[PDB]
Amino acid sequence: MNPPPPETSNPNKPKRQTNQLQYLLRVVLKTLWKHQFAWPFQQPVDAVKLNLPDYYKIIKTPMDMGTIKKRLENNYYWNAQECIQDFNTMFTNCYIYNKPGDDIVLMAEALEKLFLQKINELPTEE
Ligand SMILES: CC(=O)N1CCc2c(sc3nc(SCC(=O)Nc4cccnc4C)n(Cc4ccco4)c(=O)c23)C1
Repeated sequence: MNPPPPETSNPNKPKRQTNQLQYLLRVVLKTLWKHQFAWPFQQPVDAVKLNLPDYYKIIKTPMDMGTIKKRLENNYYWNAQECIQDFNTMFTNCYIYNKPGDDIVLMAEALEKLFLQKINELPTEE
């Protein structure tokens, strides 16, 4: 079975709108989301449909861009670092679970390179 996905809203978790979080949705997430390599990362890993019975025995902090997108759209994050951490968790999980040099890793590596380039250009808080 798959676990429940990571939450994307929480009525008790404070929220605000900041220009850095606006940038993470409009520039960073959008650039990665539309990239030709985005698709394996656009939703939680479906260990059932993908026949990966050991995925959630190895990965206990799953994360994916579908979750990140919803968190941004739902004002789930208070700050940019929370979102950056989620992207990093996504990439790290990929590099832990998959064999080095596999295509999925090369795909993540290409997305991470773009990610780091866009994060280097994070605007200062207004
Ligand atoms: C984010 C992330 O880490 N994941 C989500 C996406 C993903 C995996 S693992 C995986 N395998 C395939 S291939 C079928 C397979 O080999 N399953 C399998 C069975 C028994 C043992 N190990 C394996 C791998 N495909 C389809 C595909 C896309 C390009 C190449 O292949 C995938 O999208 C994924 C994990």
